[PDB]
Amino acid sequence: VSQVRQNYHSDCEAAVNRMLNLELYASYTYSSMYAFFDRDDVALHNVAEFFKEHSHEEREHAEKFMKYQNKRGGRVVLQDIKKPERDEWGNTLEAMQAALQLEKTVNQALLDLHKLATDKVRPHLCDFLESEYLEEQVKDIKRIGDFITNLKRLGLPENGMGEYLFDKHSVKES
Amino acid sequence: VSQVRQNYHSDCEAAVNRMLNLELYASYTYSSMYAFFDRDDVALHNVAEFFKEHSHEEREHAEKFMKYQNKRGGRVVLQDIKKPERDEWGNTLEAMQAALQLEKTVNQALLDLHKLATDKVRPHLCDFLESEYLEEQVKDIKRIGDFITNLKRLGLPENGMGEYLFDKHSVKES
Amino acid sequence: VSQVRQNYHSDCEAAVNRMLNLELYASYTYSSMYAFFDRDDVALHNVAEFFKEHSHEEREHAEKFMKYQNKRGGRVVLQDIKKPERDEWGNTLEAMQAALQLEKTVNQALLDLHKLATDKVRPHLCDFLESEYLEEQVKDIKRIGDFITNLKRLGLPENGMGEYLFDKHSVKES
Amino acid sequence: VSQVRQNYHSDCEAAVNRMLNLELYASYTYSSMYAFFDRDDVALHNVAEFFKEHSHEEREHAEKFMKYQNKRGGRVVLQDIKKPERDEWGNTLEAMQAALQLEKTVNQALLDLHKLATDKVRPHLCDFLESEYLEEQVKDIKRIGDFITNLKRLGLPENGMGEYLFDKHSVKES
Ligand SMILES: [Cl-]
Ligand SMILES: [Cl-]
Ligand SMILES: [Cl-]
Ligand SMILES: [Cl-]
Ligand SMILES: [Mg+2]
Ligand SMILES: [Mg+2]
Ligand SMILES: [Mg+2]
Ligand SMILES: [Mg+2]
Ligand SMILES: [Mg+2]
Ligand SMILES: [Mg+2]
Ligand SMILES: [Mg+2]
Ligand SMILES: [Mg+2]
Ligand SMILES: [Mg+2]
Ligand SMILES: [Mg+2]
Ligand SMILES: [Mg+2]
Ligand SMILES: [Mg+2]
Ligand SMILES: [Mg+2]
Ligand SMILES: [Mg+2]
Ligand SMILES: [Mg+2]
Ligand SMILES: [Mg+2]
Ligand SMILES: [Mg+2]
Ligand SMILES: [Mg+2]
Ligand SMILES: [Mg+2]
Ligand SMILES: [Mg+2]
Ligand SMILES: [Mg+2]
Ligand SMILES: [Mg+2]
Ligand SMILES: [Mg+2]
Ligand SMILES: [Mg+2]
Ligand SMILES: [Mg+2]
Repeated sequence: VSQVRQNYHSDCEAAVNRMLNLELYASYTYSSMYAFFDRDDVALHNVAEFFKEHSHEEREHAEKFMKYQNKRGGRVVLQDIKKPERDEWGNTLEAMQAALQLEKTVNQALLDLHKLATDKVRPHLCDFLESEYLEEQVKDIKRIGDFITNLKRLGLPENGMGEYLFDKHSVKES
Repeated sequence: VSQVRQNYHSDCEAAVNRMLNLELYASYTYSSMYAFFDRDDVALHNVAEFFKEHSHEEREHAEKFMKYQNKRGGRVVLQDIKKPERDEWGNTLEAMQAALQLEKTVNQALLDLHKLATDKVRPHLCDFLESEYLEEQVKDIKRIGDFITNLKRLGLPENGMGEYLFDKHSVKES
Repeated sequence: VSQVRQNYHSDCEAAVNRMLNLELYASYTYSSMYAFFDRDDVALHNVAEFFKEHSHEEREHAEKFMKYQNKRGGRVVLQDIKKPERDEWGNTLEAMQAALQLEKTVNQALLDLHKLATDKVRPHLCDFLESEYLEEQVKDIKRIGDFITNLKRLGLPENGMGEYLFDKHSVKES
Repeated sequence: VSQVRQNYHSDCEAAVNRMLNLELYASYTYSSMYAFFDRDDVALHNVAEFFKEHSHEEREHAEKFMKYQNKRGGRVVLQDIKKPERDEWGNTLEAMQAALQLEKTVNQALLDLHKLATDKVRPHLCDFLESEYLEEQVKDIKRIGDFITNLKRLGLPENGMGEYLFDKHSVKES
């Protein structure tokens, strides 16, 4: 075993690997959304950039799990990064609904990891999860829900003017 | 009697206490409106913040009446702060209509106090009311009426796009 | 259920509401202490201001629980804010003893919430409590105990000179 | 009559003259207190300076009534400035008690003037009194009461150490 390893479950090590993959998967989904909104026949650039920035932050979160793995004396084991579920994302509302789901799926996996860490008696891991993942997740989920509520208020999917306005007012101008 | 007390009616003292309570009540109502607009299924954050700021200013007004009471040699007597009338506020229009009412109710109580102070021959109190409460009240009431007129113009309650736009343009961006 | 809601107990939601109320209650108690010490026949202004600042920080803590509630997809439910236990607070020693009790009561409720969150398996809530409430509570309680010890050393309640000196040296000059 | 005179009672004019004299009288009393506390066998210099500053502000208030008189088209009529009641002021407590009385006497005369102005229907005078005299009076009276309470707490008249400490902590260091 690694000379650094202490109080670090095989089970925890494997779960960190799975989480690293899920973050890469989430990043790739968001990249796809970026590319969709950047199409000439979609053309909602602030929306596009929102998703591009989400992609980057999920990739950074993946990197943090690689660093964590090594700090604990586990071994990073990579798997294929699955392509996103969809090739095209419909409109801002559908994309945000998919993002909410994705964030919930990522959160569930993080909470699952936290439960394992709790059962395993792994306090450093629990703290890591709380500090670096769980709060920022809650905020993300809140933000996306807020957005969904606004998109519905604006009359999506039918109301194109409403969609236009969301891109100008709700998301940062890029 | 307090060594500082001069020209200060029991009636005035009691009325200042009642006003202190009413300001706390108004503050708490506005807090509730803040919380409503911050819900994920409401999500009008600039509106939310407008009400949060109104809550803070009403609490400061309460504090000013405590200071006044003591400066005159009366005694602050606190009562329960009643919870707001509603748990949920409908939409921006309904909330602003409730705010107009509340501000009118607070103003009526302030004008009632001013009349008592006038009848009692209490000039320092009259001046305090004029200087610190009555003008800022008139302005508040004007502002909220203006807002109601705009919300009606925007097609509330039905027009969600209009509601969206009010939150972006009429209230300060938070 | 709210579209944002995930891993958030009815029990947790209700407990957050109760805590929001308790913080408002604590704020109101401290306001009363401020007003007492500001009386012309009490006149310990730095003491007064200590309590005024405690009142403000408890109100901010209430606001943080409203924000939390909404971030998780629970619903803020407000109740009356009960008036404080006493209308008058005796002297600096009695007031600080009451403050210690109040802080202990608030801490017990926070620890009770943490236990529920723990039993419920709610890690984000546990972290919130630790980060935003429990440490700052411990410090508050320590500070007030320190003060009580000093007030006893100074000869309170009988030693008015000692009380005078506490207001000049122990609490920040306002 | 003066070419400027409008809505200005003989009664108001005379009352302004009386008030001008009373302010000069109050100034002179405070001067005497300054001189007392500056004696080598009293030697409470911050106390002394407090009273010196009160003397100056009462003289400025006298000057403001001269300016007012002329602005309205009345005529300043001066009378002797009576010497203070006492040649020696005992100690800080006795002096502050005398100051409270004096401030109350000045306030009563100001309130009496305000009543006359009210009965006479003289709104500019009423406003002047409110704005320049009545609030600053209330504050003065509050401050002195606060001080009296502290001096009693400190054990005056007997407790010389308490008197010493008041001069260092309660009044501005000069
Ligand atoms: Cl597809
Ligand atoms: Cl309701
Ligand atoms: Cl009591
Ligand atoms: Cl004498
Ligand atoms: Mg080795
Ligand atoms: Mg496949
Ligand atoms: Mg495949
Ligand atoms: Mg994440
Ligand atoms: Mg984030
Ligand atoms: Mg996220
Ligand atoms: Mg008394
Ligand atoms: Mg009721
Ligand atoms: Mg009720
Ligand atoms: Mg007001
Ligand atoms: Mg205002
Ligand atoms: Mg108002
Ligand atoms: Mg829904
Ligand atoms: Mg009760
Ligand atoms: Mg009760
Ligand atoms: Mg823990
Ligand atoms: Mg707290
Ligand atoms: Mg604290
Ligand atoms: Mg505390
Ligand atoms: Mg002429
Ligand atoms: Mg004589
Ligand atoms: Mg004589
Ligand atoms: Mg004066
Ligand atoms: Mg003054
Ligand atoms: Mg004065």
